Amino acid sequence: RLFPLRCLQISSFANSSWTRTDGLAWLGELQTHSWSNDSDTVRSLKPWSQGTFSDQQWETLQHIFRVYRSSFTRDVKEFAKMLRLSYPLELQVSAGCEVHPGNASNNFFHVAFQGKDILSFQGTSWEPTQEAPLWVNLAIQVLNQDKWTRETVQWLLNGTCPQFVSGLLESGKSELKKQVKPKAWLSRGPSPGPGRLLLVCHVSGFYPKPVWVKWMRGEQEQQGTQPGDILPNADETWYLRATLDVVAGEAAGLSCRVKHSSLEGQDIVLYWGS
Amino acid sequence: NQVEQSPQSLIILEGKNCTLQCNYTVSPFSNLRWYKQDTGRGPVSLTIMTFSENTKSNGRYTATLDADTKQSSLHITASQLSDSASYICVVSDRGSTLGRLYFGRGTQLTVWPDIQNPDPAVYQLRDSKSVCLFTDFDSQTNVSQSKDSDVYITDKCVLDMRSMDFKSNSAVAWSNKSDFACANAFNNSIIPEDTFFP
Amino acid sequence: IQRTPKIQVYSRHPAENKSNFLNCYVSGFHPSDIEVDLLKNGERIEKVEHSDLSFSKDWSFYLLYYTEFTPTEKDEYACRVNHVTLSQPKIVKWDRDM
Amino acid sequence: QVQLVESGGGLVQAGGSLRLSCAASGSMFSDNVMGWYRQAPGQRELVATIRTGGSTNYADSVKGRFTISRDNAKNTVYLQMNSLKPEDTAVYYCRHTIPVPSTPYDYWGQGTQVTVS
Amino acid sequence: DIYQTPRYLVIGTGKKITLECSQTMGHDKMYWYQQDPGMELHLIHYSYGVNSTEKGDLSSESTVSRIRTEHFPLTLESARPSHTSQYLCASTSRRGSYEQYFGPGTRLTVEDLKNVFPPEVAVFEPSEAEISHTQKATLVCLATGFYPDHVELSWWVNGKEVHSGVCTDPQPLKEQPALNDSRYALSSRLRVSATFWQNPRNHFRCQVQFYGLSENDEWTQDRAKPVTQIVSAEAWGRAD
Ligand SMILES: CCCCCCCCCCCCCCCCCCCCCCCCCC(=O)N[C@@H](CO[C@H]1O[C@H](CO)[C@H](O)[C@H](O)[C@H]1O)[C@H](O)[C@H](O)CCCCCCCCCCCCCC
Ligand SMILES: *[C@@H]1O[C@H](CO)[C@@H](O[C@@H]2O[C@H](CO)[C@@H](O)[C@H](O)[C@H]2NC(C)=O)[C@H](O)[C@H]1NC(C)=O
Repeated sequence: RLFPLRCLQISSFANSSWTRTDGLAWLGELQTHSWSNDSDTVRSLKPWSQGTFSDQQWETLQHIFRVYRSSFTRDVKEFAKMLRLSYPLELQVSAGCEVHPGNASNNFFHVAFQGKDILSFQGTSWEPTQEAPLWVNLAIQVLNQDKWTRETVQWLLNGTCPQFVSGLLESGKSELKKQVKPKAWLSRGPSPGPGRLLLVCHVSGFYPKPVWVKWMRGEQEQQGTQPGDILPNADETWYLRATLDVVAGEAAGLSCRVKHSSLEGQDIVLYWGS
Repeated sequence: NQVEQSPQSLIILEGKNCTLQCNYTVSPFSNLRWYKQDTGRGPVSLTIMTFSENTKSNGRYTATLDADTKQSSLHITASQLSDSASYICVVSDRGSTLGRLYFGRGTQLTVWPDIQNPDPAVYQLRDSKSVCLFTDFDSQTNVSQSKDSDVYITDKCVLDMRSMDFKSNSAVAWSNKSDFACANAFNNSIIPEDTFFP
Repeated sequence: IQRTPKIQVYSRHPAENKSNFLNCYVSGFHPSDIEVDLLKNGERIEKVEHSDLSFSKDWSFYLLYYTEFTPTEKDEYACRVNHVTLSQPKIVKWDRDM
Repeated sequence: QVQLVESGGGLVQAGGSLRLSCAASGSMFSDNVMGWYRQAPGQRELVATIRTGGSTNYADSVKGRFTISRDNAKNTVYLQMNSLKPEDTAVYYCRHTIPVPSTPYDYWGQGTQVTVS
Repeated sequence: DIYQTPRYLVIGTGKKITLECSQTMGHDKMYWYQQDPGMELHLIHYSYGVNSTEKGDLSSESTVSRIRTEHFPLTLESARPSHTSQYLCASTSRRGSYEQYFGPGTRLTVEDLKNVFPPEVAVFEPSEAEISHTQKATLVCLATGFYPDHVELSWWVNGKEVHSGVCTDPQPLKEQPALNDSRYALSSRLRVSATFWQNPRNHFRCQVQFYGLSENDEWTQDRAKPVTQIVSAEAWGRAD
């Protein structure tokens, strides 16, 4: 029932001459905004993606990032010269806040380098990873020496971040509370051993990500029931496949049980024969 | 340019107060710095104001700042003689150690002494084996230089005798040929008639 | 320090033969630029619609490519990608069953 | 879209004392800063940092002389002007903006006048 | 503090450049600037660290090296007259009050060595007409016939230097208004109370320090080597 805000940032620096920075934002499991290196504005996908903020409470933010986009790039360009970093460069930044019931919450700001995070933001000062290289330490000093930025960030994690979330939940509850009924079926998989076959349980086109699915013999949960990873789709409804290796003679009375919020106890009744 | 400074050149009297302005167009902005370069020496750091810090003072100097209009000024009071140098306006587009520095074209001022009792005169003195001098001039009175390369003429410069609170102008001119007459060595310069010369 | 990716291809509708679209999911690639092409049994599809790339809690990226079609009893589909971790572009053919 | 109410102006004599009003509403923005800027006819000078919630810093010319207060509900702000000086006459503007520069969120009130005799 | 040598220097075109700089505050970042007289400032190079050396907005043929944190000396391979300016090593602290700190600065001048001249000794006893009318006596020192203008004039009274009551001219003046090789000439005044000038026990020395040639530079001409020497002319107090 928790819906964290994940602001995602991707910035690649192949050579000194060329770079691109794009970013987006996830709430819980939904995308609201896209932002290219080509666009001077962040794109509100939903009509309610703007939340409660007026076109000025909104544009104000666009003024910051647009400057922040330009600002961030030179820094790292000169950063690398100070730090002698063999190009190319890949930097990722995960950030946001998550609210607790009532008027309490917590924030975060995790930056990563070449698929390995470097530093975070604790309280009112920059703090590196306990498993971070040293050069990061000298870099930690430099950034802490720009306070207005340090302040500018707390003003966002502390405070302004959560209010906007509240300005979205009231604007997006309808989409938020939406539920989608899955579409399930069965199919044969190639045999993983002699006689013993692989029984596949298919689930597709549902909404709220979290679901529990197990292959069962009426009511007996089958250990061999193995499933893969939940995977997306174009309209935000996901997909999943659960498998099981059993012998043909044991396929009598077997059934795949499907448990998800979209139905409440009217589970997908699929015994072996459909 | 991204930082225009005004005015270029200014001349004021000793003991007066005046102001120095600076206008910048740089985006972004982090801090503003007024510097003072001694003539022929390295400039010195004076005021280092972030954009919150509107005003700041170091001694008889007091600078101001209005970022909303992107405009800086610089107020000094009771101008001393030592204040005479060139002044600069420097902005850093970052707060940490990454900002590019945007210097203004640079202004320069001159604080002249206000002398209450002027007795202009021209003397000639021994050259210990040839040059006449003019001193104690109304600082507002002006000078020109030589018509012909044989004749040499300097410009004004003042002096301070702190032991007895005396501050007086001075000027020198000479040539080598025997035709060097002190009476006419300054004709290119307009001088007052109350000047007495032996 | 370099993770190579993991490809998974699947369809949205269990199709007989019945307009349906298809999805190719890739994740866990440590850098971020990759050349990707969905191939209709030997040939690419220009008209294609993709989404916005992201990464996971381990900062390992992931992305999804989709396209509408009409599947056959005869043709086969696959997902091809050139990455730094691969000298040869690996392909994953779609199973019309599972 | 914001609300502009400035109230509490007037004429006084030397050594007087006054109190000023300011509030905002509509498309507001959680943590923010309000306060005033006086403009001696010539030039707006900071006088009062509000830093909604956050500790604050006055001007040295009014160090301890003047003191502010926060509505803490109606998001309104009150300033207590005490021991006024004659030279302290100027145009006093209320400002509500956030502690990040150059944003379009920098809103300015209609303006209030203060005169000390 | 922050040190860079030497204040003045002169060399021949096409030769290699000695430019030094030192720093005793342990700062990691250092600078170099180029200022032509009467004009603004120009950045040319910088080093964010010990092993960094980078180029500035001005593309130039300089050789910014930094292997040590203290020494940040600039080098230049081949000399050329368009390089004549002033150059200012600079430094900043790794934390707070980024008071960009500057070095003293170095003056640079670079066609032929037969154009160099040491200046004239020159002191001038005052005038009685001034002593009578003003109750004070003015002295003046003069240095002429020299090239280049790398000069440090200093008055000296009774063994000690003095700065109270002096007025050296700000900048020199060419001996020829047209020539580019023109020698220069400057004036320096000094005025004291009469009663002092009378007292014979007072010694007066106008000293001039000339930053001339090196010790190895080949000199062959009719003249003596105009080396870096001190051209001082003195005087004695006189009650007429
Ligand atoms: C979490 C906030 C919540 C916001 C919610 C908005 C939702 C809307 C949809 C969002 C979808 C798009 C999401 C895109 C990803 C968003 C990332 C958010 C990061 C924002 C933090 C920085 C805010 C802008 C601050 C900035 O531009 N700093 C600038 C400007 O600063 C200058 O100008 C300022 C005034 O203009 C100040 O005066 C300052 O003193 C002066 O130096 C400052 O110069 C910074 O140093 C520049 C970089 C900052 C990033 C630091 C990252 C450190 C890690 C990198 C290390 C790499 C080492 C290897 C190379
Ligand atoms: C990302 O966007 C920026 C600006 O939007 C691009 O950089 C500038 O593009 C303009 C186009 O007229 C050039 O004049 C500038 O010289 C560019 N800046 C620099 C520093 O070169 C940038 O190219 C974009 N990135 C990509 C990958 O397209």
